[PDB]
Amino acid sequence: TSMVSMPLYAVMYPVFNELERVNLSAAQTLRAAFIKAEKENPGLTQDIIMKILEKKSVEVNFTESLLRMAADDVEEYMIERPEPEFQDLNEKARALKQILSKIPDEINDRVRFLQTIKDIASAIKELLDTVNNVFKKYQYQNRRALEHQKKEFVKYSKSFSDTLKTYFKDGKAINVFVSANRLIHQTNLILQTFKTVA
Amino acid sequence: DLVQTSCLSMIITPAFAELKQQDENNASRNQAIEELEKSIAVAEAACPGITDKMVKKLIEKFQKC
Repeated sequence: TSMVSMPLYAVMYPVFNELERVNLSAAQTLRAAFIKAEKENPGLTQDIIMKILEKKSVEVNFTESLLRMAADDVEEYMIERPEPEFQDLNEKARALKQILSKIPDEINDRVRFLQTIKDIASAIKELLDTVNNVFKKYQYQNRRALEHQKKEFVKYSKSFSDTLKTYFKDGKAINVFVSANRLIHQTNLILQTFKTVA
Repeated sequence: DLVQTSCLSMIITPAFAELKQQDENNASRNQAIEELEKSIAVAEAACPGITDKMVKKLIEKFQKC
C-alpha cells in the first residue's frame, strides 16, 4: 500500500484476475508469490514489469503508461456497496482519476491543458468534500487512518500544483506524470478506507 | 536456432538474473527474486503455458496503452 508498491495493484492484480479464468490454482499461486515478493522488497514488481517489457521490446514509458491506465479496472478500487454515499465517493474518485488519466494526451495542447488543470482542481475539491461528508455520516469511524490519508492527499495535491508550475517553466512532462500517479494512489487508498465503515 | 523456443527459461530466468545484477550484493532482494521464480515454476508445472499467458497479458496492457 506504499506508493512504490502501486504497480502490483495497478498492473499485476488485473492480470491475475484474467488468469483466474484460465486456471484458478495457478493464478492464485502467481498472485500470492508476487504479493510476498513485493512485501519482502517494495519496488520489485515495478522492476519486474519494466524488465519484462524490455525483454519483449515494448518501448514505452512506464510512468506515463501507468497514468494512462488510471481510469481502468474500476472494480478493483470501487467501494462495492449500494448506498448513495458510497456511490457518490466512487463517482468523485472516478471523475478525478479519469481527468488525471488524460494528462498525457492533453499536456501538449496548451489551451486544453489549462482547462484540464481547472477540472482537476474542481474534481479534487469535490472528492475531498464528499470524503468529509461520508466521514462525518459514519460518525468518524476509521478516524486515524482517514485523517492521515486526508493529510497525505492535501500534501500530494500541493505537490502536484508545484509540479505544474515548474512544468510551465521547464516543459518536462514526466514530473507531472509522476505527481499525478501519486494522487491516483492516494484516491484509491481513501476509497479502501471506506470499505470497512458500518 | 530452429529447434526450441519455454517462457520461463526464455524470458523469466534471464530477466530475473538481470534483475539481480541491478543490485548484486542485496541479500534480501535476491532472496525475494529467488522465491518468486520458484513459485512461478510451481505455477507453470500446475498449468503449462500460464507464464506465457501472464507475460502476454502484461504486454497487452501496455501496448493497448
